[PDB]
Amino acid sequence: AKHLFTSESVSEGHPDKIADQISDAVLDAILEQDPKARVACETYVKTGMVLVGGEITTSAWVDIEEITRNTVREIGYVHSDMGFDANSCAVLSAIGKQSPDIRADPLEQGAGDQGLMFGYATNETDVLMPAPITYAHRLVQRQAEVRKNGTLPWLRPDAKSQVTFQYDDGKIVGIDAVVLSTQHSEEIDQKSLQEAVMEEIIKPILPAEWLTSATKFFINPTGRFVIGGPMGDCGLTGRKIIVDTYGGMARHGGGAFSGKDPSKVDRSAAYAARYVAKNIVAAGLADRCEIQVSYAIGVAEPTSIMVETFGTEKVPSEQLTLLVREFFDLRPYGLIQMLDLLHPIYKETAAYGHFGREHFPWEKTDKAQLLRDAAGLK
Amino acid sequence: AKHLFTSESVSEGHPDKIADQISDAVLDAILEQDPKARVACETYVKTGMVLVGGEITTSAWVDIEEITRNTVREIGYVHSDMGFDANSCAVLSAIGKQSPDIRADPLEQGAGDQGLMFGYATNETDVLMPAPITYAHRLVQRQAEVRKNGTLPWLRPDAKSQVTFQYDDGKIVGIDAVVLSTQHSEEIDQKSLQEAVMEEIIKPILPAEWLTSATKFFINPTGRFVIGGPMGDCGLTGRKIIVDTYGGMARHGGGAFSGKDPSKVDRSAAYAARYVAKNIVAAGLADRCEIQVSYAIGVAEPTSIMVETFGTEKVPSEQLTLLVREFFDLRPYGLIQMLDLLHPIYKETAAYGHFGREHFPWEKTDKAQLLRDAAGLK
Amino acid sequence: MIFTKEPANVFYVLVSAFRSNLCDEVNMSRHRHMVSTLRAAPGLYGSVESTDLTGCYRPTEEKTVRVRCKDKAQALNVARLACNEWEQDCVLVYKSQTHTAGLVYAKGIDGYKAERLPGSFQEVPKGAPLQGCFTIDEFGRRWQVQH
Amino acid sequence: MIFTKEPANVFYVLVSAFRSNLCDEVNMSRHRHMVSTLRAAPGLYGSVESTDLTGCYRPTEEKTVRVRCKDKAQALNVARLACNEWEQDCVLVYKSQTHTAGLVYAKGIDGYKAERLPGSFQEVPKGAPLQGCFTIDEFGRRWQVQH
Ligand SMILES: [Cl-]
Ligand SMILES: [Cl-]
Repeated sequence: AKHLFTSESVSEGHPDKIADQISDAVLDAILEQDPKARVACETYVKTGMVLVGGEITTSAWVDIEEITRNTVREIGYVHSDMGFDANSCAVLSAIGKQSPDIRADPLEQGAGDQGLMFGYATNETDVLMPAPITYAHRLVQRQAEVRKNGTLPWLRPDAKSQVTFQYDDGKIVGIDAVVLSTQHSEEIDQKSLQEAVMEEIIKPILPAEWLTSATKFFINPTGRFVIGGPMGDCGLTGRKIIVDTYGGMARHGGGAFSGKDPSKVDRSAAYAARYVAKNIVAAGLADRCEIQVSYAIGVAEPTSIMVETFGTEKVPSEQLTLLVREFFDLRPYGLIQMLDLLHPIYKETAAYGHFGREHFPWEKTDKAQLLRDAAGLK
Repeated sequence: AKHLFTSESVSEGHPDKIADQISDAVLDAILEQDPKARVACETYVKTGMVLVGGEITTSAWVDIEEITRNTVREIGYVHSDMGFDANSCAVLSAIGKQSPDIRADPLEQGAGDQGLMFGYATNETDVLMPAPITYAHRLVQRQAEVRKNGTLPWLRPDAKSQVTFQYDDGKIVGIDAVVLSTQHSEEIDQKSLQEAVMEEIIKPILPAEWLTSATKFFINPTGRFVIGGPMGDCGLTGRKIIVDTYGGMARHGGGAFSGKDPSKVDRSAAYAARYVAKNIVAAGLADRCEIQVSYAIGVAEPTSIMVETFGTEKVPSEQLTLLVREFFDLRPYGLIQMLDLLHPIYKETAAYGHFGREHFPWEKTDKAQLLRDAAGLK
Repeated sequence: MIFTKEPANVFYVLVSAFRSNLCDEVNMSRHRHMVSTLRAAPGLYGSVESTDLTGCYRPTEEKTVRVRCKDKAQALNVARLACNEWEQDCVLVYKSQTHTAGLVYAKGIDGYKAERLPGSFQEVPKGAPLQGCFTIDEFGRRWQVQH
Repeated sequence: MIFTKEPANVFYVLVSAFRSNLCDEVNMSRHRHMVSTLRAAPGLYGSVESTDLTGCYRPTEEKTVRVRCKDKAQALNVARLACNEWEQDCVLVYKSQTHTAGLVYAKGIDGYKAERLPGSFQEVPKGAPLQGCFTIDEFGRRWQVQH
């Protein structure tokens, strides 16, 4: 039952990821002063301008231009030869700030907006994530690590990766194609770039046993990649949602994460759905689990909760849905309380995926033991 | 095996759909003059401004402001009381136009950019689409139809819908929750709005046998909805990709459709993947079929082709992958040739889903008979 | 399968004016007459959409008319016409999109029995065996109430 | 399962200095001595990561050391040390993330045989029966080469 599956990822220098980081950098700055703020930030990045817009309900004061320039400068855009300069780019702010207002049960607050959220978890990997998306993130993350520490000074922030895994009876048996498009300077020649990228990025990351002679490598297939970033293509917040969550391995609700405060179910419930999906798999209840949570605006309780185990469940499916409702409080404020999301920790989550990194509140498997005991699996 | 599944849709007045229609209105205007143009248009919509940006490689002359104002005016934003006025809104253009250039095989052109594309088709519905997304689109489409023809003059363009279907052994047995948030004028009272919306929108659309006494209706659960559209929330192109394709029923590659010319595989290959997925199901080869096509920038042949039938295939899976490669030319220019995508028909596809409407080139089941004969199913 | 193309919340009546004990020459006259009557009062009976369907039973055959009824009351008038004027035993009535079918026994001047058949009126896949009663449409597709 | 947390492209050697024909008092001395030797030359043998693993066979037991080797050459030196100095029959060597395990027979001064075991070195689910040879780690999780 061999079949090829492909997943891709982009580096922090990609225009669609610059907007995500800028939006979350604004969110983190606000959460430091007013944790209970309401933030919905949308960022548009063009060849020489950054447009930051959205609606904010807070009592905090932030300098949008300073935050934006620092975020871009940390990425590594410092002069116009790269195609974008942090110190000499227009930063327009369309943010509409309001004033917070001032006795019922806080956990009974209805959802601020309707939407669909999907959570996924599989025992395929150690971090309970799909394998193809994890290694796609490793390549671009390795590219940024190598560029910044000075191993390859001629690299530039923009980079994209794409790995095609060859499954067989549900198990990975090799890698069929690796694509690594990276932005460089005009100093380096094309032939030497491919040798350096292959030896210094692809080799240290991917397991050697998967890379056989049949594996095809496409390192900058077109040619020179000198001018990139915002000049090469426009960037908008939430255009890279699939590469953030799971790649193509799991269904997605369609709600962007970056630039949204935890009070919006479009972000917190997706984290919560991943939280309950990871715990179910970590508890041994199922090899793969997919959770769908749906909210109606102005209504506290979710309109629907769906658990799907793809016929890999150790307990009857209707029993799992009872366990999810019993243990996890899925009301919009209950998600914040059970995950402690009111902290400025969202700058780091907008770079190489919101899931799979264990230092996040929603990546903790603490209720796994409780679920296993409740299901009576000993 | 009962389980609730939810899908949602938004009307053409939604801020995220205004940007999609504006982007495709620009695309259709360019395709009328230069069919072989290269268009990548991104639109940002704020409270009182519309920012149209992107890179265009054409010899055509278009008036962006005239196109944008006409598109918004047709939606129904005519004065500031609705929250947005087409005649008095700022229309900034950041479009970077270039000049087309001037002998090899046209079908051997490599993909202009890498990406993942997913196509889905199921025999659940007549149009070979998931049921929940089709009826979600019907409600918002009915809302616009009722508003425009004058049946309910107090309606306003912005509207959102969300239907929760109750499956049982893979078959729909009813509807568990219906949510219909609509923008109205201050003239109508809240109680009379719910009676009119329920009788004039929900009743004519949804089958009467599914709506039992256990069905819960949430019609404007919060309260009055007078000022909406762009003022209520920001809108960006490609933020509603999931509601466009299939809702949550199928996986998505993450590439936006609106504002992209057919030459970009982020749009054409998704149409092509749906085309081959629909034909396989229409041929009786499988009840459900999912197709993944992956391209590497600068490479013609797809890096990977995956067919998934979820164990509902009438022929061995490895035989299906051979049939897909045999019949359908999946090279980036082969998609255009086998679908005739070089026409200004993309204004209509950015409103209520790119799939499921039979008047589209990729919704034709013409190779279904050929596939059935090739598989030897008589 | 959910036939979403069909307009929702309307009723389809499959009705014939045939008998197993009469000359087929007479049956055709009856069928033409019934079609005329249905077309003569579209406010009462609804719109005749097709007249080129064949029925079956168990294998005999008969011409069948599909009438689209806008409401349950119209469907009853069509059923009553068949049962009272054309001596029919029942008519098949199914919903619009779900195709939830049932037999209606509108026999008599007043009152009626409706028996819901278990399942939905669906196309029988080509090559699958036909069992008992089925219907062939104007396109030669075969339809049966499937549980 | 793919253990993506572990650094890729490194080798793990499970090695013991025990025997089934000796006093456990002596075996413990040998085990402490071997651990000292491995730690004494980290350039040659790699880094000792754990010393609190138990082995098994078929049920006897023994203390086992896991050595992380940066390359295949280091792994051979660890294997040679066990086979030549501590009279071991073989050591278990598995890859970093895929945990593709194999038995290495580095017996002799020069040359070596490596036999790839069919499958991967994986955790045995709690409650599942253990069969033949397995390993318990410092956390009491049970590990076996599963086909
Ligand atoms: Cl009925
Ligand atoms: Cl080995």
